[PDB]
Amino acid sequence: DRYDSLTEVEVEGLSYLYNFADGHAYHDINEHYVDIINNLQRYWQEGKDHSIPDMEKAFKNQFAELIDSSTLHSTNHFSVCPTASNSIDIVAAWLHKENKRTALIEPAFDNLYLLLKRRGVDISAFDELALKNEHQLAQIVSSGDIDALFLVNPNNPTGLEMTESEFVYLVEQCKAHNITILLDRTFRIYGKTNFDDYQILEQSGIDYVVIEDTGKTWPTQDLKISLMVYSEAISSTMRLLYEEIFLCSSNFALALLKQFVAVTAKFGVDATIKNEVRRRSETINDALAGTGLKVFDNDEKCQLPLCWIDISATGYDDVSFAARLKEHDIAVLPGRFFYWNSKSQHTQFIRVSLMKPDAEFYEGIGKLKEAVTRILEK
Amino acid sequence: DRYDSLTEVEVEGLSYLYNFADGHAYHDINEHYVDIINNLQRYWQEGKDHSIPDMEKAFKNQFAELIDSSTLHSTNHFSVCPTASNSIDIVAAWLHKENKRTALIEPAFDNLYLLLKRRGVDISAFDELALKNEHQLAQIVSSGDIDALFLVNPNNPTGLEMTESEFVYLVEQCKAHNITILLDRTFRIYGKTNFDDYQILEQSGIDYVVIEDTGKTWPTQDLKISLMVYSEAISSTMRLLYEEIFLCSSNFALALLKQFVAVTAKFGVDATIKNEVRRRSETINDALAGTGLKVFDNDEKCQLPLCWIDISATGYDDVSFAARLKEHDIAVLPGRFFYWNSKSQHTQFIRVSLMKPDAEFYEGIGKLKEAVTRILEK
Repeated sequence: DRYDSLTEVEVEGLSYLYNFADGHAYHDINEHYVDIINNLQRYWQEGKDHSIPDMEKAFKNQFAELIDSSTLHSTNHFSVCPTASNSIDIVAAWLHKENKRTALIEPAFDNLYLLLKRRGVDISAFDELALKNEHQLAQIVSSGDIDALFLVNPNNPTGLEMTESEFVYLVEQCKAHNITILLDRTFRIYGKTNFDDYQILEQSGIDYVVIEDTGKTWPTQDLKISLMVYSEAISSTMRLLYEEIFLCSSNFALALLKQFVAVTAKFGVDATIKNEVRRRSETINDALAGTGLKVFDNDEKCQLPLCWIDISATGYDDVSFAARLKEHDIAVLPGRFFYWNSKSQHTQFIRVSLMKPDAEFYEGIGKLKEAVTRILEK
Repeated sequence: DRYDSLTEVEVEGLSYLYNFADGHAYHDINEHYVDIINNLQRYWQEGKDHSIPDMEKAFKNQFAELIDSSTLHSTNHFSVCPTASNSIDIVAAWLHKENKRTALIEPAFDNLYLLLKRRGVDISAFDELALKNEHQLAQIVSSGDIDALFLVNPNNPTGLEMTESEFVYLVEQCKAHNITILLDRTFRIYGKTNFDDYQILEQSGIDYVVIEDTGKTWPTQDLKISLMVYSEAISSTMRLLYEEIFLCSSNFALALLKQFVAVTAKFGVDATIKNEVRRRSETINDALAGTGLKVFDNDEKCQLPLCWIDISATGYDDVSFAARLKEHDIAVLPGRFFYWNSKSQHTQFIRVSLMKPDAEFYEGIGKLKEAVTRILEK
């Protein structure tokens, strides 16, 4: 009885007709990407015709071109994992080996906490809001209690996203107290920013690891690629840990996702990614309008491919409301596990994932509004 | 000056013209598998049209039919990892969590040792040849110094393989002393035996994990599937640890590798796998005849996609001989790292992997025979 993790809920949700639990990219191949699937053999062949090191660097440089980072394009200190949680787990093992006290962002997707904990890291919580408040952040980094800071930018599920100023300030302060910055950029492509985080990190001279992901952005049936990019000074040990578990990732997966990334650069994030996101976000906001559930929104957040919802006016807590919705064939994520250090004090949110197969999504949202108003009427 | 690991050598080998270092399956798609590549879209579509749980069971059951195990077909106590090292790492986490003193087979591919050590497992070494000598095995199991036994069957790089009676005896002894069995079956399809090891394990009632893999068998550019199968009693905890890292593997990879497994079942292991292995083994044996390099061979071993070579007659140790070959643009693995508890006592072997791209392989074996001749002419 009871749920121990978000992933447990997501596994259960795989059996429901309308699964809004896991936030993995599972929408349909839109018109811009169809030629890739039509030409799967071309990318099979490209992986066959190139060396593993050449394919790693080619995907990395294609990504650096898409995000326009001359610094990512020039660094050779990186590894490629098949999933971003693998990259995180390697970081956790490094954090433990180097005896680094780590403050972890809260809220966060809970397996970030679970992986750090399982590796034996000394973990403290730190408020995501401190990233947009110089005074609070300064108190945290100057305390003498921490050696590393693990962030998710933009953060899941709130969409909190740092400005250039805030990131520069963040990097300035960790440098002054010899703090390593762990940056999970899984949702980077959804950010409304456009600046060179790698350049700011490299110019600074601090120790860092940045983790990228394709899995929350390009729907490739969880055939994924995760760049793990790190500073020169910690490179030798990071690569040693990586090599304990991996020789390389798949050249076929690299060739495939390289072309997803190149197509997004050619037609822009809007035509290929963000326009459908905005339409899905509007569809859920409209469906929930006037129901009492309050979609989490603010002036400064970016639009994650996720909806974070306050249900306090329902009088229900997240697990009980998710249970009632499960009766209607609808699976959503209870939100308390995102508050991994303080679950009991954050029981009023659910999360609804938007990047699901197109028909299941739009039909599912209609079923959700009916379910919410039927549950509320009784 | 020293190498940290076999994987470091393998990564270095990726840059050499004739790379015989890592053992991953990189040979050309043969006549029976070409239709799979011609129909990549069909397997992309199959992944899109089936649920993650249904695809997991479909691959598991296709494999169970291949190996003729009704026990594997009937069990739902399994998870699906993107790589076999990920499965090993989860088992290592389990062993540390349950305080299990583990005896690990020696020799072994060394990242097994490294991953167990990184997870904090209390490791002891145990002679692979104890699996073919009942009183040697009895002493180790009744010692009261271990709670778990980590085996690779058949073993890499010796090709040692347990007979059915040797396995029955091993399980009987483990059950007597309440020892958990961890079985790395990565090289299963190369084995000469065909008995139902899952049935023997499950009916014994002992705790176990079996790890399967596609990457040393089917050439899918390191797009891989690893089945991790385990006893009912530990099934809860194993799944919990799996879910800290993974929600699932890729439905696209599952559909693809299910078809590779199916085609192997349709035409037979010999036609699709073992005949090519025999051809390549005969090539290198012929190349090295009358050189002083003595290919490791014995009556009871199976034919791995690997050639284990005693270079004693050269006067070189493994690392110096490998460095000489590197000058001739040939990369091989020094053997001492496989004897992970006793490296300095085992410096006389090199390993040459066989399942490399076809043209590179046959040309490279010609160049290897030329390099050995020329090196020995001094």
